[PDB]
Amino acid sequence: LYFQSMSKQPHICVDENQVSPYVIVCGEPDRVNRIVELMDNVELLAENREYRVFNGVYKGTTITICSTGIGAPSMIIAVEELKLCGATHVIRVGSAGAMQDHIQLGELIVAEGAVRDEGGSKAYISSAYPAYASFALLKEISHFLENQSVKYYFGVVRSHDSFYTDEEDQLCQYWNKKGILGADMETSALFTVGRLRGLQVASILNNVVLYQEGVNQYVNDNKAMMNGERLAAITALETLCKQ
Amino acid sequence: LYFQSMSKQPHICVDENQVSPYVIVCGEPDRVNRIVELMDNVELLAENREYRVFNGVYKGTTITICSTGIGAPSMIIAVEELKLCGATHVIRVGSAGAMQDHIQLGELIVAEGAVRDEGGSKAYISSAYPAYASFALLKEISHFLENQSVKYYFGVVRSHDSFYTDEEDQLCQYWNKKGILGADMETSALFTVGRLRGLQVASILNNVVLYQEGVNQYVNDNKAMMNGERLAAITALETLCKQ
Amino acid sequence: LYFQSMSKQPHICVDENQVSPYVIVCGEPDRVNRIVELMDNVELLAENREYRVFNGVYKGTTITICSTGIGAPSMIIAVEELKLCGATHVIRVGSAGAMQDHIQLGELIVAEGAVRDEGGSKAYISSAYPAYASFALLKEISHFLENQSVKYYFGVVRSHDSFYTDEEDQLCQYWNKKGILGADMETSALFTVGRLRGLQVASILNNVVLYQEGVNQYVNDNKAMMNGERLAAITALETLCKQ
Amino acid sequence: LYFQSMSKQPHICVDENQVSPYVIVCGEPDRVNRIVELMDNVELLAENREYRVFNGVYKGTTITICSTGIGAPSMIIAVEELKLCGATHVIRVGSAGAMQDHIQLGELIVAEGAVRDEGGSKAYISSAYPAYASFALLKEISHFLENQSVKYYFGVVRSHDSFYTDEEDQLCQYWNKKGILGADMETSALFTVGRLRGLQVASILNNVVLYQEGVNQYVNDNKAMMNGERLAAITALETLCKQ
Amino acid sequence: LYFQSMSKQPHICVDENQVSPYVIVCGEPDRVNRIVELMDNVELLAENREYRVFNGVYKGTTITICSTGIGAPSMIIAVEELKLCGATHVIRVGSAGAMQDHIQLGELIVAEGAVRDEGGSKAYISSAYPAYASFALLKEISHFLENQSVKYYFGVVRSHDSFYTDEEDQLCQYWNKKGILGADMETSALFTVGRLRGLQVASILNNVVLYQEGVNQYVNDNKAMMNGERLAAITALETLCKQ
Amino acid sequence: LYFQSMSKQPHICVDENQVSPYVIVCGEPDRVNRIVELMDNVELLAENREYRVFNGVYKGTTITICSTGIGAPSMIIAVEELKLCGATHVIRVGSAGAMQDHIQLGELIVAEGAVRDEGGSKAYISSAYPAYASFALLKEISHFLENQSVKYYFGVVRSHDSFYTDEEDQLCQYWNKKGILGADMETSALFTVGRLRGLQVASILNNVVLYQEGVNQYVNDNKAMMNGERLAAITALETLCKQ
Repeated sequence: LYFQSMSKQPHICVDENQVSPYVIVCGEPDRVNRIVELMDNVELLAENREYRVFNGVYKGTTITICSTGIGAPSMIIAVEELKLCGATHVIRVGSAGAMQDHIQLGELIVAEGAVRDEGGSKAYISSAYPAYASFALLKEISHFLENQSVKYYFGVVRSHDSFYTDEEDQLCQYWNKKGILGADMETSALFTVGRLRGLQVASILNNVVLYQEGVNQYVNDNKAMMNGERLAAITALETLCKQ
Repeated sequence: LYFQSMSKQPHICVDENQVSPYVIVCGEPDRVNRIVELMDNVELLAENREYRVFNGVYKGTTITICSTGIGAPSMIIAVEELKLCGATHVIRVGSAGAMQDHIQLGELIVAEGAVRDEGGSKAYISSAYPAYASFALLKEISHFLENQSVKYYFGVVRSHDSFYTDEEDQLCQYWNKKGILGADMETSALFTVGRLRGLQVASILNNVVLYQEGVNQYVNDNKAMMNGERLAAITALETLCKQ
Repeated sequence: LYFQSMSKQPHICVDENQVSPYVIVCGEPDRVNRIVELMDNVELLAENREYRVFNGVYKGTTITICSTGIGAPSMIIAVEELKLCGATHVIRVGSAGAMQDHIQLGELIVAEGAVRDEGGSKAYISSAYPAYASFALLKEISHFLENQSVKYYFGVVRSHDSFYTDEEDQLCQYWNKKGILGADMETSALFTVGRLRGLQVASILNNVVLYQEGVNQYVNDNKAMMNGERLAAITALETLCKQ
Repeated sequence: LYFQSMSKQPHICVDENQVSPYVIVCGEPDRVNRIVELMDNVELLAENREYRVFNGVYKGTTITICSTGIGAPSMIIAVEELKLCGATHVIRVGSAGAMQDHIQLGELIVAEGAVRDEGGSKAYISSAYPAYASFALLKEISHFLENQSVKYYFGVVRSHDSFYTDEEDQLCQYWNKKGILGADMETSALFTVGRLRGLQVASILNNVVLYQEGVNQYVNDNKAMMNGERLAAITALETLCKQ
Repeated sequence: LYFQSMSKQPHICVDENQVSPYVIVCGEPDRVNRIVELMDNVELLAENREYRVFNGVYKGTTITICSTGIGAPSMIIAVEELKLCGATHVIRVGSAGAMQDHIQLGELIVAEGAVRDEGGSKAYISSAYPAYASFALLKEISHFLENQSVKYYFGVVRSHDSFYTDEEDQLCQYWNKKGILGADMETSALFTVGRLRGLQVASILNNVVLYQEGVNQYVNDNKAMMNGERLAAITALETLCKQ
Repeated sequence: LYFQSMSKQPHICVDENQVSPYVIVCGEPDRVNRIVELMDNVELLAENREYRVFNGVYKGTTITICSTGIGAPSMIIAVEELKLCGATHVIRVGSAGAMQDHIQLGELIVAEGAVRDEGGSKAYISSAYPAYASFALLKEISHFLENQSVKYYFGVVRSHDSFYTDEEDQLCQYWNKKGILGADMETSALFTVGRLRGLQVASILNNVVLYQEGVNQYVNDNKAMMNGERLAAITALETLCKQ
């Protein structure tokens, strides 16, 4: 009771004996339950606010799975606390909204780089500092993905703090013209804070919004999106067990 | 199944038939369950990611209680979607870390104004725009609080995107000297986006960190903090039922 | 002669024996003469540059009236020097240009908050810090105003350093859409610097420009505006004598 | 009465039939009375708020003298309105505080350039735009000054919106190290807005603060300062009558 | 004579018939002559200002070598004009100053990412946009380098516009603590403008300054540095001929 | 060999025994050869990268001529190193693109002031600091130019880091409306860094682009431009020998 407040990180609610060097983070608590379905020797470590923490084993390697909620600030709390617990490699398995015409639902966007349009990373360091993915992880992500059939795209994503501003339309058109693939709310924060803490980082994003329908298509779309999520998770697991 | 995706807001997962004009938001999903204990005719509306949504009745008035997770971006999603569902008055019942010496655990900070050191509100509008609380709500909050015994403080809070930066110490000292009462991660975003959407807004914050111990004191502190949380919730309910 | 330069503040030209804790500031030197007409036991304290300083008594309470000229920088000099002389409560009685269609000439705008689009306050502190009015003063201003007939509006004003830029039209339309009530040049500076110096602050503004005529209407308009000015002054006096 | 509001600029309260192409502006209304003592055929044109407006003749040339109060915003109003009335050449005759050790009271600083640390000019244009004095006026100012005995300095001044911030000491040391001669509140605004309106501009500043005493020295200092003011005025008059 | 001004890019002075899709850029004109020593079928294309342009063949592949002078602005001219001439892959072979203790002279820094502390890239796009190297090129650079003996480092470099500011020491210490490997003046500009133009980009930098000596050591150091330069060039040639 | 690295500045490759107090800088190395044609007792001092350094004598005065390449960063290196070698007066003889309709090719623009839209000067000091030309040099430039026939214009130039951005058209129209005469890439950097180092500075620019043709006109235009360049050089030489 008391010794736990002493031993555990105050948000993710785990300690250095529990956290693997290899971590997958996602926004959605329920996705953690879906990811661990792919793993053996699964155990619940912690449940606190938006942070749901499990361990499991994938091809002989223990990997921690941690939800972080929506947005850079809640991501950053998890990154900092995971690092304190001995994390060394962290892969975001997340969602994005497409910023280009021909990216379909359930296709994958692999963020090589991210536009830092969120305030979280800016609290740490000048926006001029690059948010980019680790080569060692990109190498293994690319090697896995080229050997299967679902389309995927390597490039730049934009991370931001709101898609509900009145200038959303103008932002979308501007960033589409700059060649951005998709947008999320968390990737640039992981890349900036993660790298500053000496972490290897990457982000694999399931596309869940077309850049721009009946019940049937709706069901088809949901299945495509679940398939993309499963592919993203598997890619991250295959990558992390090879480190 | 399909008609719900059509009818419901995509994150808070409720609609205009469900949401009251009077809303309490908090960060912690489990706090929603604790708040509804104070109300009659309670019903669960939605559970999705960090968003836990309930209705209840307090002295004859239906009030919606909604969790929003940690951070401006997840707060802003809830504010926008609640507004779309017909919200008119929104009170944050939250936590803060004290920025002055003599504010004890479980004492209350009522944010009249907030420093916009989070990126969420800045996506909407120049930082020069003021984040401040509505007079009509402050009037009722003050009237309720002056008539009881737990100490409380009206003034400025700072809202930010991370307390884990290496400059945290320097920030704390600078803001203490400027007379800031406490810090959270959400208040300025509610005040800025809320006001721009025509909402009446206020924020009542339980102090959960001293500016600067045995098992006994630890238990005493936890009880003080639970008491503050209950006081903050009651103050918000008493305020909203009087509108 | 010499001992005065020693004793008196270098711009407002008064000292701590002369200044009341309760102060009204306005831009126009001649308005000070008009305000003191409402008071008993009136005396001229100082006249220097744009700073005209008088004391008077209103319902038993000594109140200092001080002109400050146009603009944040000259306002800030007065605020700093008044504070040095023992001011604790300061109310701006000023003019504004309406930023919404149905605010008439001589109607009042009570600034709850102000957009800090002037450089004066920015010399002191990040623009993220809120410029807002003190609750204790707003309470008394509201109580007085609701009990009379001239229309008045509580909300946000914009304070700026020039209405003569070539982008004035675009500014007006943008700020009208954001719901700003009116604009002046001084309010945000009083609220920011004032609050940082521990002052209670508020601002009551006579509307002197329509958002958008014969000699008769011109005379009618001037009388409406003089009436608004008298109402603003009386509201400030009634508020300050009740502290 | 009515036709005047129609004909006159709304602050300086004069029109194009009254204003000379050649204008001296100063901050202090009473200095206008002191300047016109040096001129023939003197007439009062207008008195409104901090704006005191006179015409006079110096060696055959009509020159308008206009006070503007303290600060960029009130300066800018005067500059804009004077321009509307047909001003083409404008010289500030003002005061400064020395930013270097060996500049004495009543010695002159001629601003070739100004640091734009005031918000007024920034409302018009990016701070990157240069605030500098017109060569044609500097030529005549230099020619006059080299032929007399009071020391004077050509260089950079800093214009700002407050000397009362808590960082004043640090600003002073930083700007002294950069070689700035003195500081005022108005010069950069005149140079920026003036030049953008196609005006020839210059600024001659009497030093009234040492960078860093008995009644006798105090009297001596006041006389030195009055002498500097008279020299600055004469230099501006001699310059303007030669255009 | 005339038809050339018509056909050739105005600075690099070549056209689309001359430029290969595969390009090496360096700052120093004389380094181009040193690089082509490693190639067959060498020809001078153009010499204009700091731009020295040659073609050559390396293992069957035509590669253009182009000098760009010092600094982002001259780099950007070359990048834009090369792109206009059909460039698709561009590798900087350059120099850097080490920002960490144990990087020796003539060891290599491979920039995965760059801090955009130069104004050139900022003319194009918000500093939040990432400057990072292309995965396809990093893969081949890494594969080549791991198979030889000279030490090399993958990571972040800082690109800036001056190492002669008075704050240079403070910059060095700050950026060393953030884990930056070295600094140059050009890399972030190539990565930002290059990527926005759809180019594959990378940067291989010879270390020519220790973070912190006799004639003998001086000679040894020069030879180490020439060796590093040759290694960087060969790595770029080996990478480009494999595309 | 070794003692030179010890004695010489590391880029311009000369020392304090070689550099005159009076310096002309230009961007183009080959222009240095063209300038020295106008001088007696000419000697090559150094050739390194874009820096070509010569001395010569003009009417009895030794003057150093130094090329600096394109862009603020390479200019700034030269300015810093020249200053270290005892430079006191520096005149840029350069090229500009006209920003107004009736400035012809080979006519001269004399920069009184410069817009600091380049990052080099911003590394040293806030953009608010003015970039302007020295009066003593402008006086002599004006005196020389008024006594000949080629048209010339005194005013503001804009210095920037790229004319190849997609917003170039919008920049041109905006700056034309603000009254800017022409644009280059170097002038504001010389004026800012130069003045901060205590240098007298000026910039004389040959117009080489119309704001907005046969072989004949092309030849005529080239000759006009060569004539302007010769006039600019002569004006700088005549100015410097008179110091």
